[PDB]
Amino acid sequence: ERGYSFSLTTFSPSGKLVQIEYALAAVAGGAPSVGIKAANGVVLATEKKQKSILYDERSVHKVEPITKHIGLVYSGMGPDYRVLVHRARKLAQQYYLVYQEPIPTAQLVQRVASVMQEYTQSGGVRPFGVSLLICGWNEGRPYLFQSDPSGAYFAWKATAMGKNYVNGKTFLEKRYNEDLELEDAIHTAILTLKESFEGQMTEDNIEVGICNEAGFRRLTPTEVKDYLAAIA
Amino acid sequence: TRSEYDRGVNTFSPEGRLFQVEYAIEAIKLGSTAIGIQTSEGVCLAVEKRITSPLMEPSSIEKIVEIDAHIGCAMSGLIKDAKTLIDKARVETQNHWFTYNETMTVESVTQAVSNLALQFGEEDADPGAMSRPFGVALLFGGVDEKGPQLFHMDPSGTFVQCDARAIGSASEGAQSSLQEVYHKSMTLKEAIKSSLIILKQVMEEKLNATNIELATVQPGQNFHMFTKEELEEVIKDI
Amino acid sequence: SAGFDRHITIFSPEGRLYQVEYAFKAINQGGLTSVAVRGKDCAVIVTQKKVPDKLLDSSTVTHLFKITENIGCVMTGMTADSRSQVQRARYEAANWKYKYGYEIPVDMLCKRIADISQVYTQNAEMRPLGCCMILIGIDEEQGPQVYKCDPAGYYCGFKATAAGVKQTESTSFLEKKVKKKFDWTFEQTVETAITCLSTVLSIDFKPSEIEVGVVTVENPKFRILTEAEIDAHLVALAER
Amino acid sequence: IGTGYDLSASTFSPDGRVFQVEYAMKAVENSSTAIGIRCKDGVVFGVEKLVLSKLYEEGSNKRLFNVDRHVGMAVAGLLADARSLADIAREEASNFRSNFGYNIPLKHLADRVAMYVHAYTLYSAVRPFGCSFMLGSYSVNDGAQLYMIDPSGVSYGYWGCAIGKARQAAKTEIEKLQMKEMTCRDIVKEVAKIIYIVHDEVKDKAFELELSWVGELTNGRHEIVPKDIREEAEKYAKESLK
Amino acid sequence: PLLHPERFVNLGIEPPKGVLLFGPPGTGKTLCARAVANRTDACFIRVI
Amino acid sequence: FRNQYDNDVTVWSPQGRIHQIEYAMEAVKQGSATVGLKSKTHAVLVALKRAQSELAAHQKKILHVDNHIGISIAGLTADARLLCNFMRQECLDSRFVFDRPLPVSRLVSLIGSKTQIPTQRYGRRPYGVGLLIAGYDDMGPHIFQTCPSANYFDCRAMSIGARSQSARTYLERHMSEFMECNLNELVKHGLRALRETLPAEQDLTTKNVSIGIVGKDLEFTIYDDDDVSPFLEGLEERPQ
Amino acid sequence: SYDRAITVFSPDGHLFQVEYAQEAVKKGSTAVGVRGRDIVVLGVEKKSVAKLQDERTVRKICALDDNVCMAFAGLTADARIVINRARVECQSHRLTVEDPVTVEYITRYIASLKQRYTQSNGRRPFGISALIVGFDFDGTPRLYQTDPSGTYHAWKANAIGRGAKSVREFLEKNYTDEAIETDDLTIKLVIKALLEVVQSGGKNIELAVMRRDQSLKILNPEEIEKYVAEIEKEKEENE
Amino acid sequence: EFPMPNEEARARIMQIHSRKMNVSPDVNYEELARCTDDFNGAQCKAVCVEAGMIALRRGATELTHEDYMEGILEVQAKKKANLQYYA
Ligand SMILES: Nc1ncnc2c1ncn2[C@@H]1O[C@H](COP(=O)(O)OP(=O)(O)O)[C@@H](O)[C@H]1O
Repeated sequence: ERGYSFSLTTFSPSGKLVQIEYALAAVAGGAPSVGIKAANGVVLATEKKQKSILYDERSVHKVEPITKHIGLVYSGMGPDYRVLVHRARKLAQQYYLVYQEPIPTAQLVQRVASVMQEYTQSGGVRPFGVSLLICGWNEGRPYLFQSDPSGAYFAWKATAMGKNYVNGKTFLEKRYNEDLELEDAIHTAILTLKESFEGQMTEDNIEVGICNEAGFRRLTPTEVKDYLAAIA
Repeated sequence: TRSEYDRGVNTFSPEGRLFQVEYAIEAIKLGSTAIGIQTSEGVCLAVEKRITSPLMEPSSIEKIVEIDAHIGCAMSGLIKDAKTLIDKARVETQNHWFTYNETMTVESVTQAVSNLALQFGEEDADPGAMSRPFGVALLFGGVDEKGPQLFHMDPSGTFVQCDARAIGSASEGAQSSLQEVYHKSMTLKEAIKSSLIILKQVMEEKLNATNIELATVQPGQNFHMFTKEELEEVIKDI
Repeated sequence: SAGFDRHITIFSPEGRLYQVEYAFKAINQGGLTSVAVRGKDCAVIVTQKKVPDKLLDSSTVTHLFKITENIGCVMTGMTADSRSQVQRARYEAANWKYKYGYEIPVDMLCKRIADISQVYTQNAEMRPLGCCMILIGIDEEQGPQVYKCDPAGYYCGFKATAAGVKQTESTSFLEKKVKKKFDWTFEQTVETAITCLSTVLSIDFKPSEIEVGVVTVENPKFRILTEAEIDAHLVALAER
Repeated sequence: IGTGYDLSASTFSPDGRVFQVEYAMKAVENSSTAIGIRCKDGVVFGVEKLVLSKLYEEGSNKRLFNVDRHVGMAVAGLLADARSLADIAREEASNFRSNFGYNIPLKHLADRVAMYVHAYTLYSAVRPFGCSFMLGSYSVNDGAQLYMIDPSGVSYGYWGCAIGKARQAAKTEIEKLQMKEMTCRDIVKEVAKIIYIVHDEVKDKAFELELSWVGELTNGRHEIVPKDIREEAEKYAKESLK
Repeated sequence: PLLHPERFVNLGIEPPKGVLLFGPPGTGKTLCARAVANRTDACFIRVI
Repeated sequence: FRNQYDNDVTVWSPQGRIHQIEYAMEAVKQGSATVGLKSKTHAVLVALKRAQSELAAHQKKILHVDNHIGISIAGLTADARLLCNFMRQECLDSRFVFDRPLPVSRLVSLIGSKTQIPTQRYGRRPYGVGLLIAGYDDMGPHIFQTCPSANYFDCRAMSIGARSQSARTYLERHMSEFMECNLNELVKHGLRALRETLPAEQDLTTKNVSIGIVGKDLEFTIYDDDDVSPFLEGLEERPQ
Repeated sequence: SYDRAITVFSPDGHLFQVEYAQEAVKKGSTAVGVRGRDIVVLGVEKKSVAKLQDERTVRKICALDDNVCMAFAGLTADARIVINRARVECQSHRLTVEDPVTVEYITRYIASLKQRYTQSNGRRPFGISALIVGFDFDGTPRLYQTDPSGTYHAWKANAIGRGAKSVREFLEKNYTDEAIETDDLTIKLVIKALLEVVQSGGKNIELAVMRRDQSLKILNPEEIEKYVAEIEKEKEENE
Repeated sequence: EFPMPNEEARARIMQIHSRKMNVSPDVNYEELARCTDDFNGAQCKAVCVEAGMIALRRGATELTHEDYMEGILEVQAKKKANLQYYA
């Protein structure tokens, strides 16, 4: 089994590619992130905690928009997340140029899944050590997707990956209901961040973005502080 | 520990040897015995068929082929390797008959074929070519402006003018016998008789019409492969 | 468990990229140290200088450089990787100026060069340039910025950062200074950097052993603090 | 010993060091010794060349090349490596002249050649240039500079440095020489005695000394020491080496 | 040495003191040794 | 196996050697000996022809590339032949573009540049052929020996190949006449050199020797059994 | 060692990957072809479809051109690929020279294709042996065997796949000049050779006959029962 | 540090190992030394006592320079490869 956990183009005699599983293990060790799809919108959040407050939290953002209504969060490697954001922006804008219409999020997830599974096609190039959470609103429907280092993509009413993802998933399945409202969705997301935050979230310790009929927008620090106070 | 240098042709032994090329050389001994002899009246090429089954079509198994009407060939090694070599040789001879509109000398024939050979470790294989040394030893004979000429080609690309060379499984023994059986004034008929004598002494079975392919090239006629009746005539004496 | 530390493109169990950490440790191999401190409208970079002999030309052994006329740079690690990375950074900044018609912001320069290093560490055709970077500059509506880049392609802004053999202790000292919440004026920023270096090294260095660069709002040009002004600054620190 | 890490140049060490460039360091230190000194109005070069066999002609394996008209080329390491590095440096200088229309500064040429030699250090399908070379020039409007660039890729500025089996030895006896003031006339003597004392006679005997310099004494043009000054330097050596 | 001692006597060289006949099995080592024993006019010793 | 450092040219030994290059260097020690001498105005290449069997011709060791420049090979047939076609193409290109013969020093420099690429870059095997280069240019005859380590030397003489140390020490005994000798004298010196290489039981027969001579007015002409006959008639007898 | 490398000679001068690909044919299925005076026949053992396989798409015998046919033994995907390539090449040859492709040309093309697929790494050899049959312009019966090594050979009646040695010996012992006097005699020989290894008879055998440019029709499963009735009749006739 | 044997090192080494030999003064140890390039140490045993045994091969002659040059040429490489495909 060890001789097959070294390349991405050799099948293990029993199962499948082991490098993909190791990339997934890299993903599961990343920063926790939770996305929740409410009835009228979607919310995705993550923890930005890092030692050495010397670090400029505003310098980098874990939640970025792809277009006016598509946003994404990750869990795992940072630079790979940035590269995925770049490729996703290029693909979405190519779709916009070809069709002159805002890119449906399902097609965006499919294309980003294809581009990341492209890195899994041959040896010499490691698969992305990053899993994506895609939030989007279109045709009067909020969409939430997860993109995998393996190139697999699936939908999610509400999920959470990264560190302590099993406990967060249990919390979500013990909290989420199909008739959830946007503000209550944000409350549930911040609570999910909390139950394994380990160190008293501040306004800048976490980062949360929201998408709805009015497009996608990452919440400003003031609204984050207000929501944190409301939850307390 | 040789094992680290046999893997691949681009490795050098501590004794500076090309082990892949040496293995290709030894792979010639897997082929059937081929004997060519050079005489003033011409060159004759004798080979063993090694027929696997009586149902075989003897025309299919080719140990001697024609590159041009003035030149002849003999093979020992892989069938497909020699097929590419012979096709390239024929293409080259027509290339010369195009460029200079003349019959191109056998030494230049082996020159061009050896140019196709020894190209295994060459970066020009990017379109596609041998990543491995060619695995057939070639016996070239014919008549040119220097009279009858016979050249033996080494899968490494080396060639040498040989009065009488033997390649194949019994190259060592046949060469040893040719060493004392060869004379410079040997006539074509007695040379071919001696060649079949060596084959009889060397070949694993009896000599019949289906055990030997025979070829001759003389300044007078063009390349002639001995027919069934000619083979019977030349073998009934022996 | 182990044995996966041979190729940059191989994921170990638990999804740990050994060779990248190997490069991060290679950053330290230079044997030097460097720190960057930022004020309200200034950003001071100071680095140590070790000279085996007088036989070398001290004017060419500078460890801090200038990416563009207002963007300065300091870095450590392998010096060959250092000069290759500064060449690439200057190339990228010039290309940005050519294509977009205005000077590269520090954050975007760090982002692009970190993307380059990420592509280096993503494919197995490249040794991932084992030298860390610190970039400084001034930007309108945001003020001075100090950014750090590493061979992994991880980039982040810093109120204060450090690198070299004494990374952890320098960062701890930086945290100890920044938790006091003081304005850090330009001379104060420079003196904090010098004190950090001297204490983490415990050498109380002569002024000839440090190179300093500073960028301010009134002097957007990346000024390499000359011997006269570094002498003034650090001997004033001595008496102050 | 690092086994399993030094089969390629793109693999780091657990201590974080590429062992290929360190092995190139080792090869350079197992090579011949070459000294250079920059005078007040130019730079001079000196090569200790071992005549492995008297069958070799004099001037064989010439080691003090000249990359440009105003730029010399001293180098220690592998002669094939030396020639390849010299050729790429010459092409670089020619390209600089073709594109920019004036002489290449020594510092800029050193930066370009260091970048190129680094480009062979960090790949896996190639190997770092295991040879250390010298760059020397004299410009009337720029000055005089000297640079040593080893296979590690670091191009640092040295007033006058040495590379070879007597690196530290030549450092010890070139430190005692005062340098910055006298010109080539009073520096060639020191170079000659230094080269003739660093060489070991009991082991690795049979060496000859060749010299070259650039400066206004030949109008900023690099050339070998003239035969008259060459024999004068040899005479000062034999007098001073006693 | 056995049949011509005088040449190593007047060459002042000690005759060979020991020899190792190392080779793969079945090569003939035993048989060559026995043959040389017969032709050296000395009795062969077999020590299994 | 501690010799995992000799499987490709692109890895160094821990002691700083490329063992593959050294094996390529030793490879040409296998081929037959070949010694060259040069006069005031004439350079000779004399080689010991070898045959696979006495019933076949001897392997040519003196190759003509251009009227003024000639080469002698000792080592792999393939590499030497490829180098010969490369030499012929370059000499023709020089004659076509400059209308002047390729300088011996320049030819050997381009030979070194061509053969260094296999030594430096993964892929092509190092050119394991020892080449003896003898030509004529403005400053007279030259003898260049290109060792398969991609190195070359300007030599008064050189013997490369099997048991070439005997010829080397012969020439080491006999410098004092090489410079002032005429055609016949230098030819007989070279023949004595090969005879020193050749053991007792063998002698320099007509089929055994190959002689190539170049000079100021005499082109690089190679002699054979009938052509070497006048030159060996002046040859003395072996001092046995 | 020396086995896991397509283009590395063994110390005893063997390209072991090529021989392993050749041996991979012996794990296929028996396919015997005989050429007669005016006919060529192809006898192949048919895998008995369990309950659901559509026999229309389990094609073991396929015709490259209207003048050539072929049966294969080896991996079916490789056979399909080589079939597509070889019939494309037959059509392109007719484009270049306008005359029907001779059996020698198409067999040479197939051998050269297999060879160029077994001379470089990253390209696995075509592990299939194909029996090429057909008539030339002058209607001469020719049959060729192609070997995964990239070589071809002219066979009067050859068998490939599992049990090919037994069929080979059977043909050696039974191939006569008078055994090909009539089409029915050639058929009797080929069904006899088939039932040598596939003794069940009836089904599990497919036959194809090419006469002098009839654009061969595979013998349909109505006269295979008739032809095997004839075979059994002659079989109880001599015994 | 044990370096490569020097020419004098050789000369004296075959002198001491051959001190038991009846070597005539017609030899020249120094020229052997200068042809002992890369011949080191235990390679006495080869050149040295194998030269005694070559004098036996030569026909039990005096230990003259002929067998010493012969041993130098042979040493470990006494086997002749006689290899084809080399020009
Ligand atoms: N050179 C040889 N000449 C004759 N017979 C030999 C030779 N080599 C091996 N044999 C045969 O091999 C057989 C066994 O050899 P043996 O001496 O037992 O091998 P080993 O050297 O391993 O002891 C003997 O019967 C002998 O006939």
